[PDB]
Amino acid sequence: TSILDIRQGPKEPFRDYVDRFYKTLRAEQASQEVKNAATETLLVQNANPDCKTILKALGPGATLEEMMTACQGVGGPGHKARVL
Repeated sequence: TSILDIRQGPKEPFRDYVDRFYKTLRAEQASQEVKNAATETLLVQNANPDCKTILKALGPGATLEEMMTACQGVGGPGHKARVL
């Protein structure tokens, strides 16, 4: 029931992971240093390595949309497609 259990699952998307992270966070919102602590930092730290790199490239305070966008980018991406 800890935040440690909140990790970036394989078949599980980043959305479900975030939900879990915030689920546990709001399950025992507390810490020896919540202020000094950085949820986003925990999610990233408790997030896969690749995602970690993507987050590292992102910025020290990326938006949720940016975080999930980068996570979604993880692995063989696919979106862009059109002709000019």
